Amino acid sequence: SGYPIPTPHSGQAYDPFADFTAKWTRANARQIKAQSHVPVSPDQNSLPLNLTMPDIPADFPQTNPDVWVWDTWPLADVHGNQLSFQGWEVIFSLTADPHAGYVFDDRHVHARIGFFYRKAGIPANQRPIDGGWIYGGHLFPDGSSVKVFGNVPMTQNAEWSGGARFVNNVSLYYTATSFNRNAQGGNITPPIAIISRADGQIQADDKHVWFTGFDQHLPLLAPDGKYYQTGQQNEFFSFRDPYVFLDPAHPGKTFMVFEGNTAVQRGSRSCTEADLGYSPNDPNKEDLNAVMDSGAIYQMANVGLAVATNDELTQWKFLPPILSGNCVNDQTERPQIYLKDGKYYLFTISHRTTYAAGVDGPDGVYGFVGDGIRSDFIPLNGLSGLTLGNPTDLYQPAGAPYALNPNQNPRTFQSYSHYVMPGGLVESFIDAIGPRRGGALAPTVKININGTSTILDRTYGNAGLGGYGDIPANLPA
Ligand SMILES: [Mg+2]
Ligand SMILES: [Mg+2]
Repeated sequence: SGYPIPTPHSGQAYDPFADFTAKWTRANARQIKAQSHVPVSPDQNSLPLNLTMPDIPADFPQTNPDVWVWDTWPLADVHGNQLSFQGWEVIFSLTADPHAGYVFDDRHVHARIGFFYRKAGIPANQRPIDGGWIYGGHLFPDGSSVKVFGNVPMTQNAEWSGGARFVNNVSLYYTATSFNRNAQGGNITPPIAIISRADGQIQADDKHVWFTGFDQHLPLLAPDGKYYQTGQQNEFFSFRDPYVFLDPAHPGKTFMVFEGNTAVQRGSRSCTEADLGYSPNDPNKEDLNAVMDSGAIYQMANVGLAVATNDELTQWKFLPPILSGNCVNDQTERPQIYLKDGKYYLFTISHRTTYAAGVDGPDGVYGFVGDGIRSDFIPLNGLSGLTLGNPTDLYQPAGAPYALNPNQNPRTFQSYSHYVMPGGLVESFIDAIGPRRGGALAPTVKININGTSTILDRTYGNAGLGGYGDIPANLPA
């Protein structure tokens, strides 16, 4: 075997205030490829079937014909219960315009937060194929989001993901972004990313849902340069996707996970033996200098933690990160803390194309398990971290969603932004399927979480495929 021993992990809980960061190591990450098989043409899937998202039909419906929809989150509480209001289900999505001239892959800097609603508890025979979502439109008033950036030079602004907390009964945590780009789309000045809070009121009658408020935006967090990488340290830094939750182990407190980057100057040779995570005599180890020479120093993802410094939840303090992937992958996005069986699962999304040199894995969801919000997190499924990937041959090149390589599974980029719901249901959006780009919700799927491993449930729905955009409420608010 050419694949190394994975770095062991205890699941041990630390104090949330402790400077301890669990490492998603190269030796961990390399288990994905190790666990895989060389696909058997006509087979274009290397992944264990248990870790594969089933194939989404190319005839998928739009969520709305007039809107591009991608990152989505439900109406929820700090317990991650999904909430209906007066018999209505409510979701929030990043939205953009398909006919405004810009292509799907440049949608990001034009993103606005919209909402959709529909009646809860409708059976499949009465739900339309597109999930029956009614477009509510833009959640925030024009210009409310961009106020945070005062007078700075900018060539666009956008609203990026977070979460909705019913508590003005509704708090929308999200990422305000500002960009200053030239002709070629190079940064004149480093992008600005600020985790913000806007409060408003959901209202409904028998015929619709609507909101008021969200007029006054509260800036909460931007990178410090000590735990989380600033624009000045790295023009291509990431800082976004707040998930706000209560840890029952820590009442009187409210916490937040979010995507960050390790705070170093871009190009620093700052990876250690810890990030590689080999045993000394493992024949399949790697040399640190060899790894840093490959350019893996440009891949320095982390998941951060913050805690409310008041009851108002209007003031937040940074804690040390709870997970790094230094020299493994530059993106750990939309992190969430999922409570099951008295355990803590950290789920986070990542891209095949953001892996460091010498490491490889699919687009989809990665999971880690521990005894606390800050653990020596155990990477799920063979100490790999992969929970659920798009069907992918890791023995062939990635391609891109705008340029599909026909040596590669045409559904390698079929879904992204996997969000884990109560009972292990997973919602996501469709990126590329063959020539077609989605901007629409994927079929909901279901994973059975079983201690250190997970299984895609193929008895769920249509051989694992539930309804398009099936994001259901558990609880009335
Ligand atoms: Mg308008
Ligand atoms: Mg690669």
